[PDB]
Amino acid sequence: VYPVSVPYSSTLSLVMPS
Amino acid sequence: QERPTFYRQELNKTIWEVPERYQNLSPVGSGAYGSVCAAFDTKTGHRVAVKKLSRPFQSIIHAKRTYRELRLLKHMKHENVIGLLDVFTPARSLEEFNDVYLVTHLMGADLNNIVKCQKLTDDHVQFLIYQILRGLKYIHSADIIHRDLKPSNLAVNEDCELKILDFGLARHTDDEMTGYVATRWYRAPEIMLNWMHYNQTVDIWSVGCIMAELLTGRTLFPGTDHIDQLKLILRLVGTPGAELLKKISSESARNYIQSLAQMPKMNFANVFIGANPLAVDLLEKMLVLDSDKRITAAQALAHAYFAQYHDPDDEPVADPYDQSFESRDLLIDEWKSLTYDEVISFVPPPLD
Ligand SMILES: Nc1nccc(-c2c(-c3ccc(F)cc3)ncn2C2CCNCC2)n1
Repeated sequence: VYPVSVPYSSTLSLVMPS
Repeated sequence: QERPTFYRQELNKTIWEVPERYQNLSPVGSGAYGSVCAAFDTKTGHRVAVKKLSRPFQSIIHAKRTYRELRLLKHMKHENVIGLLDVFTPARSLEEFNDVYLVTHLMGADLNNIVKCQKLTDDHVQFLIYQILRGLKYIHSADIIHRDLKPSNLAVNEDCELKILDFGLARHTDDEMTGYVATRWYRAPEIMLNWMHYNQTVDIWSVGCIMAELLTGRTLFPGTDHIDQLKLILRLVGTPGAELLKKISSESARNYIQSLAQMPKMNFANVFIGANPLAVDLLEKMLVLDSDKRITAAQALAHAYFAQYHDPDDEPVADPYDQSFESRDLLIDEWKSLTYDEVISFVPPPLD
């Protein structure tokens, strides 16, 4: 079983690591 | 115009000699057979990644590898595939030609970084995989097979945009700095042992492995050897028929699987708990042992998981790409000379 990070329910950014 | 003014400095223990237009050089790690520095470009006003090849003409194998990367990079013109803003050398003639620098737009990270420092929503996954597939369509249209898609070869920025790089060879290796340990985890069963029977469908497997990992934050098949790798796979997709089991495995591996009891296919909705059922459904069409039954890059773009982004008009294809040179057996100075012709012939994108 692999439970997802953020459960689905009924503009996108990414944080750069440094 | 004519030749720019160069300046010199020491980064990663070697002289970097670059046009003055590139400033504030900062090392951002290794690339394939070279290493990469972030910079500011005073010409275009963008931040750029500059990769210096590391002794590109030291041997035949390397000289040919250098040619192969430049040719390829020159050809890739697509939003989701690394291409060239610039390529330069400080030499003024072929006789003093030893070093090759390659410049592209600066991407902040790759998916390895992302997956190891934050959780992704389903929206994040939708767009990220949408981009991988879109580029993959382009790459496959040119009769090119990537072979080595994995998180570290997918570069990303803060806006969640994505570009595919570092195309791999149809070759198995355990050499230094080739990424061989992680490549095994994303590699299609049919090419885990040899490169005799395969096609472009190998990349879609890879994509499936990557998608799952973006959803869960964990590597889906993190095997320790080829036997353990095949086990881990079959445990999910079910033991296959005997004809197919033999296409995708070695004598020893096959014997190990048979010394275990038949494994049933798992319902992917019970593995990936909390997943968007559209996400699961697509995974179910990527991760299949029968490569023919595997959904293609083209088709997957039309899947309902990407309803929010799909647009058949802005998902372009490529001019097929001429790989004949690959058949020639040349000398270092011979490859190095073709590499020079390509440096000189290079035309940059327009300034927009
Ligand atoms: N920061 C950044 N931005 C874009 C690409 C790279 C880059 C290059 C590279 C390639 C061609 C080129 F022309 C200039 C740079 N090669 C590997 N990588 C990174 C891609 C994955 N992260 C580590 C290596 N790095």
